[PDB]
Amino acid sequence: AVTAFLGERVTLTSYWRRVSLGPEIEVSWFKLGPGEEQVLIGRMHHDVIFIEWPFRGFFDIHRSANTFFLVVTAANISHDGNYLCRMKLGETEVTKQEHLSVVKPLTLSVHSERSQFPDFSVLTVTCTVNAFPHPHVQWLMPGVMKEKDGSLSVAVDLSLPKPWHLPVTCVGKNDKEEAHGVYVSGYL
Amino acid sequence: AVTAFLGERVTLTSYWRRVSLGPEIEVSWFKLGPGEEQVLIGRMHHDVIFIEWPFRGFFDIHRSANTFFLVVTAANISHDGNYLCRMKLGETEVTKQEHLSVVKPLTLSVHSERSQFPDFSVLTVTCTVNAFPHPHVQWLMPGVMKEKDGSLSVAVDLSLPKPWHLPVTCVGKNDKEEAHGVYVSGYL
Amino acid sequence: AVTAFLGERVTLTSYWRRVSLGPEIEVSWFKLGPGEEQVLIGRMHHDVIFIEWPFRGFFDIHRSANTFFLVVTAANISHDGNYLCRMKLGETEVTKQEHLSVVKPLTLSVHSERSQFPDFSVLTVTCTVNAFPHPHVQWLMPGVMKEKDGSLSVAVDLSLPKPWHLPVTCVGKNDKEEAHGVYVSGYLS
Amino acid sequence: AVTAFLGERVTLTSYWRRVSLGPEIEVSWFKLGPGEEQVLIGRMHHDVIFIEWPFRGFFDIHRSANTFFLVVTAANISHDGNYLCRMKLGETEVTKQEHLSVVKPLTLSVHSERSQFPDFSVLTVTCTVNAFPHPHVQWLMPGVMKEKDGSLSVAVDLSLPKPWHLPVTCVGKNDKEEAHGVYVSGYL
Amino acid sequence: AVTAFLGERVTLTSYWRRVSLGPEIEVSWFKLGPGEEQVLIGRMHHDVIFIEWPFRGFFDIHRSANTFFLVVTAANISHDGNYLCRMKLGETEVTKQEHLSVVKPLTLSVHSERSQFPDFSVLTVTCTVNAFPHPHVQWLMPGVMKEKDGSLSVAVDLSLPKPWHLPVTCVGKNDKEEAHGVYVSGYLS
Amino acid sequence: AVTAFLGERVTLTSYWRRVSLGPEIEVSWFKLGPGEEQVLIGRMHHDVIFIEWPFRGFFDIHRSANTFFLVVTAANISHDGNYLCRMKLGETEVTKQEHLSVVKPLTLSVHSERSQFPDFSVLTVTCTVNAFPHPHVQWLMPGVMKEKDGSLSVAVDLSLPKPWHLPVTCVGKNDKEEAHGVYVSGYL
Amino acid sequence: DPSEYCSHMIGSGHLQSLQRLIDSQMETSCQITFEFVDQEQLKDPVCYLKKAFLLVQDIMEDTMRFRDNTPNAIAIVQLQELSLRLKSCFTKDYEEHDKACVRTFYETPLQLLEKVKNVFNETKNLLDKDWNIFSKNCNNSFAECSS
Amino acid sequence: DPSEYCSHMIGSGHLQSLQRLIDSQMETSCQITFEFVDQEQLKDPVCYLKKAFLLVQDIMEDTMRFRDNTPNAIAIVQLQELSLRLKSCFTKDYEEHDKACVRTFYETPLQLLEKVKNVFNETKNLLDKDWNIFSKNCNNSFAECS
Amino acid sequence: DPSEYCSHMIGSGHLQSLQRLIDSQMETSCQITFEFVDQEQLKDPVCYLKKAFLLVQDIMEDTMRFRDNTPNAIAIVQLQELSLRLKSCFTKDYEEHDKACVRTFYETPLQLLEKVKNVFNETKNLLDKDWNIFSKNCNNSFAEC
Amino acid sequence: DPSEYCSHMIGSGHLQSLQRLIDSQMETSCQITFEFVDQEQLKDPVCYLKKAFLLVQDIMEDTMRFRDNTPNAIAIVQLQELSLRLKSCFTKDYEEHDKACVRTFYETPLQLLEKVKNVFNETKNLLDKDWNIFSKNCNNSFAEC
Amino acid sequence: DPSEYCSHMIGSGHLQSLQRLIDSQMETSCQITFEFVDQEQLKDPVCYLKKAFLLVQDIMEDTMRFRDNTPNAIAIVQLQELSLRLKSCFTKDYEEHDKACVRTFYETPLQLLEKVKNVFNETKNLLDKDWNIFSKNCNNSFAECS
Amino acid sequence: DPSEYCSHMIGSGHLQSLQRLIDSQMETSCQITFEFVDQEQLKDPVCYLKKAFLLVQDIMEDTMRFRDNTPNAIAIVQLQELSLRLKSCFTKDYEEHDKACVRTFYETPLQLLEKVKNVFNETKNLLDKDWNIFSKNCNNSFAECSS
Ligand SMILES: *[C@@H]1O[C@H](CO)[C@@H](O[C@@H]2O[C@H](CO)[C@@H](O[C@@H]3O[C@H](CO)[C@@H](O)[C@H](O)[C@@H]3O)[C@H](O)[C@H]2NC(C)=O)[C@H](O)[C@H]1NC(C)=O
Repeated sequence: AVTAFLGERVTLTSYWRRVSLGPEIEVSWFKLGPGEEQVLIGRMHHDVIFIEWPFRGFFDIHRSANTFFLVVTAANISHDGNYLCRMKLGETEVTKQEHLSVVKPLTLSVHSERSQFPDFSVLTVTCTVNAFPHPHVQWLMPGVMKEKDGSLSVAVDLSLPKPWHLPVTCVGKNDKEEAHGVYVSGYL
Repeated sequence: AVTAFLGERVTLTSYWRRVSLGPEIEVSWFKLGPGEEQVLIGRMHHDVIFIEWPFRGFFDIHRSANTFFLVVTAANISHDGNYLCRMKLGETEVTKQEHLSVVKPLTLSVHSERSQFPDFSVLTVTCTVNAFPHPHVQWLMPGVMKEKDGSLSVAVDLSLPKPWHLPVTCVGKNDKEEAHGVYVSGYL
Repeated sequence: AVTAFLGERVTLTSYWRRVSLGPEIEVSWFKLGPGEEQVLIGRMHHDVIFIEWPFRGFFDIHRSANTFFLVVTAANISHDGNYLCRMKLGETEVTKQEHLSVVKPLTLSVHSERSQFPDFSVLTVTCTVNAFPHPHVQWLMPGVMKEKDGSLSVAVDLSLPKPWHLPVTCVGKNDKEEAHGVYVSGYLS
Repeated sequence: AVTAFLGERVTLTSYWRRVSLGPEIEVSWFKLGPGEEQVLIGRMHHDVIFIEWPFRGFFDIHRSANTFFLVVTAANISHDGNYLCRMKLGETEVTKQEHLSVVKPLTLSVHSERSQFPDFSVLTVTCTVNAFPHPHVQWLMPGVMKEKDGSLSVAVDLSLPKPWHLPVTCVGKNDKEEAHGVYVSGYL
Repeated sequence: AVTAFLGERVTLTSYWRRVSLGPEIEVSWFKLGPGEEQVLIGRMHHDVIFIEWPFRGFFDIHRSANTFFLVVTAANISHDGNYLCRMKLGETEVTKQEHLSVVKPLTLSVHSERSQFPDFSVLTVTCTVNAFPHPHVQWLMPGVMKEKDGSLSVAVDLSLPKPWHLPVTCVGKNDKEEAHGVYVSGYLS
Repeated sequence: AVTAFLGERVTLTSYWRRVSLGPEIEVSWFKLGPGEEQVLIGRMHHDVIFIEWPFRGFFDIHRSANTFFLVVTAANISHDGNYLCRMKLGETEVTKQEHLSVVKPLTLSVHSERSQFPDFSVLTVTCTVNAFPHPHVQWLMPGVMKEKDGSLSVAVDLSLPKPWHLPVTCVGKNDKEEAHGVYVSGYL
Repeated sequence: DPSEYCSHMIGSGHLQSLQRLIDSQMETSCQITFEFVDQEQLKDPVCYLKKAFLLVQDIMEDTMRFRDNTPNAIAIVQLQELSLRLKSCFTKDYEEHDKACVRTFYETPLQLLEKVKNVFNETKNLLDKDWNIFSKNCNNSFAECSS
Repeated sequence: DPSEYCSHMIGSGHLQSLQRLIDSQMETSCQITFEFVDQEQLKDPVCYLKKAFLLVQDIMEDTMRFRDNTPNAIAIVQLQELSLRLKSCFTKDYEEHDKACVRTFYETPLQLLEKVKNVFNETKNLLDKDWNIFSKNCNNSFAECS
Repeated sequence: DPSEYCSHMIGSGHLQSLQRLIDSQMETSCQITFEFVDQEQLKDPVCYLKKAFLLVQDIMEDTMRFRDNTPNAIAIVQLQELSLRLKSCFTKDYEEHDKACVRTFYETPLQLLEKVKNVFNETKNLLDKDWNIFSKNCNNSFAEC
Repeated sequence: DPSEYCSHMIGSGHLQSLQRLIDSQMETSCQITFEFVDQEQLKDPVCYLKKAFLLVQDIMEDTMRFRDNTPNAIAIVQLQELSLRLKSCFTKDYEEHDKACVRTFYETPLQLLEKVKNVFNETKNLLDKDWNIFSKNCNNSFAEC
Repeated sequence: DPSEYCSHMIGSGHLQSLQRLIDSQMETSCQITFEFVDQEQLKDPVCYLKKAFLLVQDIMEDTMRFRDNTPNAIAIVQLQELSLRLKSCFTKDYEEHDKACVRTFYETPLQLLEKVKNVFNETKNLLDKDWNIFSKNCNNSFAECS
Repeated sequence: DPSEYCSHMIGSGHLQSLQRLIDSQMETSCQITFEFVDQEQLKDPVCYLKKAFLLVQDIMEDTMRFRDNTPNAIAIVQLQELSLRLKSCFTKDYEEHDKACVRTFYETPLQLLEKVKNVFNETKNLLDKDWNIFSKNCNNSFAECSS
């Protein structure tokens, strides 16, 4: 891991190896970005914690014993990626890297539409999958929109001439996540 | 019938019984509403057609021989209901009533969400059906939102404790319209 | 020659020459654009009609007998111009062209204003015509603005020194359309 | 008098009878509301001039010898009405009342529109007059709207059946102000 | 007694008395409202934390040992007041109360203005204090406004006839917090 | 001179040398832009006064005997600078140039803020001065921003470590205008 | 109330005249609407024709118009006269079934004419075999509509 | 190339056949579009007919269709043959005037038939007076269209 | 209640003294406002003169001010006496017309003096001709204003 | 280039004529603007007087206007001659100071006359005492303005 | 109800046992919250100890827990018994002052132990000088808290 | 390079002292993090203990701190001394497996102490049976991590 779902409180940890030390360690957490830049999230030293203004309310930091915690209060898609904790005791610095996976559970949709030209005999049925990180749709046989929340949507069309071979099944996946949509009958 | 789907061009017809007459007939079409009011859509006489300003672009009228046509250019949900055609030849009036069914094909959605308190062991899976006129959802066992476009949305929740009994199936219906949503596996 | 006024329903027709035919003809109506370009309004075949989305509600199509109607539901200035109707039976295609004239009846206004410097003695009367296609104004002696609805406005000023030679006549024109404006007396003696 | 047209600079005057005096008079101007109600515009005493904030830039005051001026920088419709100048020397007061007439010159418009039902044979000609104080319209034969600027608009319709007896004349009036609109021929 | 300044991170604690216990305690933090009402901020049990949506990002909860921390991530004036922490082990419940003081450092301003009628001889100097909780202003001699951020502003005027008795001292206060404003000289001689 | 404070009524004067004359002089006022550039404010000849639309309500003109007045109804920062009055009698012209100084009285503000990292021991005191033309700040020891109204704001910070040596004084200045802000004690 | 002369009303003259109408019409792609009994709802051969024939008579005046004194106008006048004489050949059914089994068609005048001719042709054949055929109680068939 | 014979081609038998087409049509409010000579543009009686006649053959084939060996079909066959014979009687005018003076009508089949009956009828009558009448030069009248 | 006194009530010395005022004033473009009789409203010379006379009394007090015992002050004091001597040579007209035919003027001191001089100059002329001229009923003239 | 002439260049008749102007003006609240010597800038009585004198020449032409041949016009013509006779009794100071110590005034005609009279009245007094008084170098006085 | 005996209850054996609790704790940066007497509020040495002592029994039970029959557990058992014996030596002050002068500390277990060791140690020493010392009336000192 | 004295280094004295540490700690709900080899990845009994024991030694100084000259400090000094003497008892494996099979634990000091005692107890038992046990080539086991 560590894996978090969208909206979840989640925690990254780091520690100092000398168990008797704790407040003495200068701790700083960074979000790593494209492709080597490190962006300071916040600092802690002697139980004084300052979170940089851009991350304020999104991240917090606290200590337990020799153990240091990065709390991301509500995981959003931007939080998916690597993190670096820098621990410093006077001249000595030790570094810890940590990856966070943010996941948006998939939504699968199905709806149909009959044709209007040249006649009403063709049914095209549409299956849509929105997820993060890897939405994937397909029709079982007899265009990547990027959303405001950072998630991805994909859609496939299937066209049935008369007479319609119903039921038809769509398969939606994230990674190991799987759902099916089945169109059983039209309205008439 | 007559049945139209949302967005479809559809046609209501009326006629004069004396086949040799056509332009001479004063024709007027009304949308009938709650519960006896008649609202004038437009008039035609001698091949002059005037559509009332509120219905302009939504409805049109034309004649063929002794036959009179109400065209609704793009069926929307408000158009579902009864219509009356009033045909007048001097002193004689004959009346024809006609019902239009507007239908919005159903959309079925499934997505899941794990619990966050007191732990992450409960999966609640949600199935949503939007349709017109009669959306209906349910979970196969081992709150009506009215939308901007006049359609209706309904949703059901199913909560699975560990270990999750997957796959689970949702059944969505309009009237004779049917679709299934199947949640096969979570992400992990 | 077919002319419609702004806001009117208006009809354009084409036809299949063989009178016994009708629903068999594949019909498509085009609006001709300024590069002789064809933009598809809608299609008809066997009394199934489909109107392209940018035109939906603005145009409709129907048939009766061998005749094919393009209905414009409320004529607006953009609709002025040519249309093309393509009719196909099997391998054989014939095309008909139709021009539609959209006209907005002229508005003629008169108002005046006296000078404020070096004194109040000069009267400036203003005559304005709005219309489409061709507004024209003119004062009888002893720049064109584009409106949001597509129509055109023109204005002329007439400056009169004291004593004011009144009445004064203003003539406004669209084409054959004509109105006059007369400024007869000012407010003070 | 006095009369100003909308947008014009105009002055109201008052004076002290003893020609020997001027700066020593306390001068205050009032705009008289409806009614028995006086609203302070500005004061002048010993060549100090103060204009109340709500009138600032719309009115000013100055003195020349025994003469006091209320200047309106750009007359608008609200300024039309009575004014009071109170002049106070020691214990003795004299008041002058002045009336100011604000006039907006009239705009006359003519346009026509033909019928759309039951046919196109009826020509309606519309004549509009905007003015202040007294717009008046009429068609020569064989209510009031208040604008944002305080002026009044009035309109009359004349319907002509076939054959249209053109030309037709409407007379527009303010008081003595007069303009005509004449509809001479349709477009065909 | 815990005090935070506007914009600061601040921590409130409660604890389980039996030091060997920790994750077993069900902990819920409440903000106390003006009717002695409890609004749930969030809950914790076995190091699973859930923060109610209206408080998400504004408050967080964590444990260490027998100690339970309520973190306010950026103190704002609404956060001033009492909090309640309910701790349960089986059938046994104990509650702790904690007051948080939120303070906004005072801003003191001085400006002046001379009269325009009957003449220019009267100087009005104005002293303003913004602060929370208790702004207070006062001129030393020879209405409270509510701001959008929750803070309070107060202002006093001092009118000085010619010749102006300058310098003049203005004293502003929050509680123990104190600033002075002095108007020393006007712009003209 | 002359000097007006922001918001005040102020007049610039010019005159015709031959005391025998007044209304016969063509008087025009100009606001002198930067530079060698004159912008017409208004004209006066034979007691007809016309103010150019862009200056209407901000400036007026009147005459008393051989004396001509340019009145500014409510001085703002833009009005600060040079003015030219051209006086023309027949073929002969005399020009007077006048300078107008517009001053906004200063506003001095003091506030403090303590550090949040690495501890709370450092007190930063901020002193702000708003004024026109010449705001000036400084802390007494042991850039410029343009506002919408044309005035200038300047700010200085002083950081005090423990123990804070209070009180501390900042001096704010306009020209001869002077105010102090003194931070006497923290809240604790 | 039907008797033997019911076998001897509709002659080949009437039929030839019906063919004349058909043969004389200009071919157009043009359509009118008219009522007619639909064969999909009324499948029983006798009752379909009984109902159909009566409907054709009271639809004739509105749907089959020619200028007066024209050969086809005269043909129509004779069909109508013939209708009155056939009166007692059809016994009445329940008046609740008056509007039953009827439907509108949006078709060509030639197509209207084909339908009318066939109702005539077939009604004549039935009557030629049995002058009493249309004394059949058709209520059960009419109630089966709209199936 | 016209001659005396032209006076003897349109018989009253042809015209009775046209009247039978008319009398036999069922009355509907049905309308069809067809192209014909604009009587508002060609006012001149001779020139009108010269023009109408150059349209009448195609008009017939496309607009006046009957089932084969039917009396009305036979009448059209005989009106077609007549039109070949009458060819000789009309001298050709400029080709530049082939599409001039023409107009579409949205009218009843009975109204189409009446237009056609009138061409034949007036063509017969004119030709009864002067076998050479349709040798008129109609280039100017055509040019006045529109 | 007029008499033959009125024939030579206004002497040439009264006129010289008026012209002295005019001659002695500084030419400036100064303007003052004062009430006087409106010549557009009141065209009849006789009635104009009668009206003007009921006004020059107050006019002089409020508009023509000189320091005590000065040559010009004296000339005003005498013109006040002259006007008091002239109250019998004009007969009264309806009091309803006390404000009629009157109008303010925004004019030069010298222009005011020209006005006041012409009242006396034109009065004397008519009074030289007919002494009883100002027994004219002016009710109708005043009423036309 | 002064002399003992200067002792009695300005007679009492010159002064009476000034006071005549003042006595003969109408009291109004009229104000005119004129350039004169600034008494706040130029406090020294001798130099004030010298400065004022280089100005009364132009002042009189532009500000004190009467019709030709009038008593008061005559008195101005003589005061112009008197000033032309006085050009020798004042010696020139640096031309750089031609605009120094000068200021406009927005004042009454009578106030202007009071100013002009006092130049002559105060000049005569000092000139009665010492005839050579205006050979004073005022370069420094003017320079202080 | 105090007596000479009070001078003889806290033996140096007790204090060595407290030192063994201290010396035997592993060093971590671990912190715990406990409630104790506020030395900033109770400055008076006698009154401080009177108060500390009314807390020390519950403090022990909740904060100083060891596995049974372990040397440190036995030491706590003997410190508990000592506290019953010492009851006699403290006279009770107003009940209104039971929750006064108290404070929570967020400190190391070693720091908790040191606070406790100090109470016993100073209580021993005071009592060695004057068996009656803790019969002092501490109602005023308590009232000065906060 | 291991010899017979490897059976006679870890005595009951060392173990009793380990129990002392455990027995003397105050019970708290308090947690520290430390590295340790996880039994889920290293299941082979010998290799788990071989790796575990070596890890306990080089983690001792950072995780097991007491004041100098205290009985537990002295106990730790003796364990460390003992570690040096055990040097030749464990033959080295591939240096690529240094970080292998290791994991962090966020646990109680008492729980750390339990783990260390058991590694000690079990390492002693193995050595008592076979002074040569830890000459085992543990590379295959270490490579199986992280399974
Ligand atoms: C200070 O005073 C000056 C005038 O001396 C103000 O400038 C004037 O502001 C008015 C708006 O109140 C401008 O008029 C506007 O012009 C626009 C655009 O051309 C027009 O759309 C509006 O209807 C309006 O009439 C005017 O042009 C401008 N005059 C000049 C000479 O620039 C100025 O706003 C004052 N500054 C402040 C901060 O108050």
